[PDB]
Amino acid sequence: AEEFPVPNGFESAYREVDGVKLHYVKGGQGPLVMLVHGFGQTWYEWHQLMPELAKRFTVIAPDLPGLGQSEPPKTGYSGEQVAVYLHKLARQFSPDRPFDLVAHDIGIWNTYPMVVKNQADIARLVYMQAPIPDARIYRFPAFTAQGESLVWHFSFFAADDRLAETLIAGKERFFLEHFIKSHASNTEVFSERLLDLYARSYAKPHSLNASFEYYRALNESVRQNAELAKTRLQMPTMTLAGGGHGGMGTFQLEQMKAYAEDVEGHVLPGCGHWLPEECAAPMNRLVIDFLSR
Amino acid sequence: AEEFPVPNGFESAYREVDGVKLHYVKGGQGPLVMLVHGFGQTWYEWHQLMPELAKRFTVIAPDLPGLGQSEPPKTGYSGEQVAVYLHKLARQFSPDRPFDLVAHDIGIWNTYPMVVKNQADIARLVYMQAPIPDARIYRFPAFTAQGESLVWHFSFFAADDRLAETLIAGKERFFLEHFIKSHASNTEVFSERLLDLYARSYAKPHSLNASFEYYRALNESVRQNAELAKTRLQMPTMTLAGGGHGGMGTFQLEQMKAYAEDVEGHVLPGCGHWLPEECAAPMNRLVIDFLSR
Ligand SMILES: *[C@@H](CO)CCCCCC
Ligand SMILES: *[C@@H](CO)CCCCCC
Repeated sequence: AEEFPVPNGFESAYREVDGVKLHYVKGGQGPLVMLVHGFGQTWYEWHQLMPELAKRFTVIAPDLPGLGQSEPPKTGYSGEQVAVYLHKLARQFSPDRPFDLVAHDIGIWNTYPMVVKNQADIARLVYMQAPIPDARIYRFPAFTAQGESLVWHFSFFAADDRLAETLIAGKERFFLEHFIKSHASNTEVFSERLLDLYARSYAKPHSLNASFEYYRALNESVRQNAELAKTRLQMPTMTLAGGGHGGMGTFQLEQMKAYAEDVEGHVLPGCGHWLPEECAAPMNRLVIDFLSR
Repeated sequence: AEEFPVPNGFESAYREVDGVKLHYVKGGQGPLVMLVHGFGQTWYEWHQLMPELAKRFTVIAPDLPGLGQSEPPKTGYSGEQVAVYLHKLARQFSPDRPFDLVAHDIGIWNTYPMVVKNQADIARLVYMQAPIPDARIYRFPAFTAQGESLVWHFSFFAADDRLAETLIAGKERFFLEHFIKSHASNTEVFSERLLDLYARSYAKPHSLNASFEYYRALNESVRQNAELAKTRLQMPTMTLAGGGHGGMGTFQLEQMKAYAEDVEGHVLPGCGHWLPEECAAPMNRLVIDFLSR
């Protein structure tokens, strides 16, 4: 079965990687581009970008381990462990050529280690709307003069005794609508129909638990990246961030400059966290232009 | 009936203040000391200190509006609004003499405006384990290298859509036990019987909602206090804080130095947030000595 509608001309398929069955959607022809979603969503967040990219590229959009239709990881949920799965998957389809990478939210966490460790395999890189795990995340405020902060969910999802799963189970549709809309500027794009689709996917018990395990490994990922970041990224990079409610603002580019030699950044006004949905036309344009250079 | 056992020589009673029926427990003879509890708790957190204070003082311990057995406020939940109820309650019993005040956690938020605006009515002040609402609270971290932070609950409780009430309902005992123990050093002082009593009290639907309305009014309290704090406190003040896991550490006294001219502070090693329960005997001694000078 398919949790989300596959775009015309794409195929939904599975690939076993180190004992873990990963789900992905694939289409197009040409050089490979891999698009990696973040928390609360699946490959489907890319569904409007994929048909345009597939006119010039082979496009693959996997579900992160444990999320969507992908099995949970067998090693662990830290960035370095999950990146092995995604690197091996990409290299199944591009064993002889570098590929491009686009990543959003915790897709950044789950790709940065494989990018920095296999720089010859990455031709171009686009990161949007999340910090790379490092000590900077310990400086975000718990509470702001406007109200709730952007990243208090880090502590909620990381808390022990399965606090988040115990409270959210049975209320997944309510919680996801609140979480998505509270991080959005253009809230109107999140129709009840679309919210139903995303909520049914992450309400699967192992997907709800997998969602929070990424955050429970966040401190480990910070410790891993403290070693890995001793080597800067050499390939062309682009960051995107929302400028509106829920957006990372100038932080996205300012952090990336410590990681990358060659980086350009954009802040999209009137857009929050969910750039592919809130600001599809300018985001799609920026990504397609950058990868087509 | 009574939500909590009343100590011998004390009475459980009610007074109407500005149309709001407030519950309190009262005992002893002599000058008045009012004890103001915080989140997750009721007057009962003072039940070990009260019989000792009652040997030299009249002791009153109210339930905050909307919590325990007290009615919700009819004005609002900001500190300046709640402080009116507590000030008028204390003046019913000590109209002709200044009274002492001891407050814990959000009891601080709900008493500081009354103290700074009615300094002649306050003889001595003890504050423990929470910031006065001001801009300093915007510097607390959302997440730490050890896991969840101390005050991410500020954003969780202040979120709209009744987020906290909706996620916690049906799981009130579970959530309160996790909250108490995650801010404690000494968890064994919380028997199943005591947790059951506190969980049953704040699980009342209007008390569960009242608990979080104090946080939804927190930024309004910060703005109110920005004007109030132009007047420094002049009465003898003491701060107490835990030095262990869950404790405020040195922050409590360092903040109070900006508000008060005559302040002494203590940090209790081995103690977390719940000083009257985790560290009853030394906390009791320090309060009694300070008030008895
Ligand atoms: C995905 C990472 O947790 C959600 C990030 C929230 C956006 C904050 C700017
Ligand atoms: C009462 C105020 O929200 C609980 C505060 C605990 C913060 C210090 C650990």
